[PDB]
Amino acid sequence: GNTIPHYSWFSGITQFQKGRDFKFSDGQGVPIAFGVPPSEAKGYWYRHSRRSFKTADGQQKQLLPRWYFYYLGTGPYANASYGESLEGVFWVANHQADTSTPSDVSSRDPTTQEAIPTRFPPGTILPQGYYVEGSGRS
Repeated sequence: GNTIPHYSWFSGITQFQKGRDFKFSDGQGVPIAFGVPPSEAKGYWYRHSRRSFKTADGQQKQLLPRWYFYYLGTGPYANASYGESLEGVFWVANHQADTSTPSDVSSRDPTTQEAIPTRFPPGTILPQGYYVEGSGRS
């Protein structure tokens, strides 16, 4: 039982190859939103381990981390200080973003809204070993 413990507004990027970095430029790696404009497209890091398991047939899963995305003002570090870039971490938001303040985006009921494939605006790059999917799964 290694299901995501939370209901993210949308899915994450899917890793294919282990042991790679998370690299992008200013205002890149910002995930296209429902509800909130590029103007308030702004968030920070998050990552989950989705551990593998082995079944009756002796076959074990081989799987990789996923990258998870929360808006500024809401998240398990909702009130992170703007600039909190850690080891293995890269703080993000769009060039139009204020990022002096919690954003205008939160509060989604998964009763109505299931996970959505994550998409990033043209200009954003996919760090080596990753490419985004999010086929209705976070």
